Amino acid sequence: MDSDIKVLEDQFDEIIVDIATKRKQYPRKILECVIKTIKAKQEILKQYHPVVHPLDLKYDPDPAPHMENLKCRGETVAKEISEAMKSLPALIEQGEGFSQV
Amino acid sequence: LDHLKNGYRRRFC
Amino acid sequence: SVDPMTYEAQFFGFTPQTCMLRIYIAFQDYLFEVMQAVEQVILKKLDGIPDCDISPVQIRKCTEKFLCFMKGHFDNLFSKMEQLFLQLILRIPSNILLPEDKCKETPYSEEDFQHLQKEIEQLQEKYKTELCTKQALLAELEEQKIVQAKLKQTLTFFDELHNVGRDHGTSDFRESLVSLVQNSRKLQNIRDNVEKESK
Amino acid sequence: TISRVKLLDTMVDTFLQKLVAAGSYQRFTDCYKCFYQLQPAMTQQIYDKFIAQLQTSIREEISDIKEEGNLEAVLNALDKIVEEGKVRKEPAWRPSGIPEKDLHSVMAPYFLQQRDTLRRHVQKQEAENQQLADAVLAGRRQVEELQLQVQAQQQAWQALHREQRELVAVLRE
Amino acid sequence: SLEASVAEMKEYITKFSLERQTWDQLLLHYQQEAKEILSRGSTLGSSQNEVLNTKPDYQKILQNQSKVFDCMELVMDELQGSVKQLQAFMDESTQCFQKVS
Repeated sequence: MDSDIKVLEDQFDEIIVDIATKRKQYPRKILECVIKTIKAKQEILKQYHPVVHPLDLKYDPDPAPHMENLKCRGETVAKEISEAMKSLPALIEQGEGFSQV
Repeated sequence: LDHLKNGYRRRFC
Repeated sequence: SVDPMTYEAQFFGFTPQTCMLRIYIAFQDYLFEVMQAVEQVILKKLDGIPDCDISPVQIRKCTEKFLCFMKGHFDNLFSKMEQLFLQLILRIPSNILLPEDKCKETPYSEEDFQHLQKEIEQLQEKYKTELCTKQALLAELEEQKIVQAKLKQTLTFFDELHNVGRDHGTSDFRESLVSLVQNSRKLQNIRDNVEKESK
Repeated sequence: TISRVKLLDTMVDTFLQKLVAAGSYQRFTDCYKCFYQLQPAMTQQIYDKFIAQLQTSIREEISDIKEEGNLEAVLNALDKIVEEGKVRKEPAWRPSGIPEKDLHSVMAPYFLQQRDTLRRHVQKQEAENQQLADAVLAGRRQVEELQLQVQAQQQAWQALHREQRELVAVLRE
Repeated sequence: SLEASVAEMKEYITKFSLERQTWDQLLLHYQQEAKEILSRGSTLGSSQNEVLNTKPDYQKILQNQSKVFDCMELVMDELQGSVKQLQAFMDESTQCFQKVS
């Protein structure tokens, strides 16, 4: 012992004050780092805000080249049945004009 | 003269 | 036994036992200093002897006697004073918590902590889905505008058709048809009467 | 309280009183009888110088280590920390030797504020999504009712077929 | 007992050794984590999933319009046939009713 106990107690003191220094000042430096890394993470999160997926697609329009064509034939049949409704009862009058004498 | 006690262990019974 | 006084360091930064060792070797050295002083002071006054002489080797072991006594009482008294030192000084009362680690006063458990980490990651993922479903809803509504306007276009065509029917005389075809079949039926009847009176 | 410094000066004072209690001058002479029979004024003078320079050398030593690392200031700061810490009386937390646990306890608050910030972001986007989806459902009921009106007037123009069939029936011999 | 005390001391030396090592490892861990996350930035079960999954087919709707117009076209074809069938009868009726002289 003696000299061996002095060397062993010397290194023991060194490790006590060393682990105490760690216990004190390491959480502050580590804390500084993790604060940086947390600000960095929440910062890179907001950069994802432009997700922008297109989606879209469509069957598109097949417009009105022919739409006005069937509406025009609609005008034709409309006027035709109008004047037919106007001219038929006159033929009814010619009809019952011949039914007596 | 010295011959003084050297040691004084820090943490023992 | 074997108290490392880990928490007594980190505050002082040297540990109390080592400090007491330094104080010990200093005190001991000073005691031996004053004893060396008295021996070499009596020896020079001892040269002032005529008539007879008294040997110095005897006075050396004389000082050694008084010094061994002094080391007994000095050593014991320094032990007691040093344990009082370690009790009322150089000690964190174990009741007190250092300002360095105040956050450890209400400690966040390992389980609450891991729970909160998983919550953090899962909320990052939740934010990440909510934003793209925002974009999905918005995209579906912008897409939905188009079919809304196209259906408004077909409805526009039907209203324009009833308009083009309104002009040229026949706004409601069904009525036109029912009257035209009605008077067609009369004309049929009177026509048969006229053809059967025709001979 | 005694400010911890009057305690240490007090206890080293007691230490000297106890050391000077030993070597009570009688203990100095009764072994030093040779030379004590000659000039007992010189013996007491050198003993007095011995005791004085010993106690003042040792007091100058402790006062030297009071100025070593501002030990007066740090023991006074410890006095303050002891005064402010009183009222708890329960054993305070000590470093358990597991760096992960203590690091959890210190890193906890910043992770809590991180959690709450992200959770309120999610809250905002969630409410906006509720509004946006409500609009989407409104729009799909609008397209539904639109197609309902479209097919309605469509069948309105398909209804003429019966009238035409009774026309052809009237016009058939 | 000197043996027991030196034993406890020679166990503490290794315990505090492992703790120091763990502190250094942990600190450099968070350090390089912060470094990599700070150097990284430079170089669907969501809420209301039903609303997202309830998505009526709009393409089929536009297709249904395109065939609605076809149905309408043949509607007017049948109409424009029935009209001819009518005033053909009107023409023969007015002709045979003027044939009465």
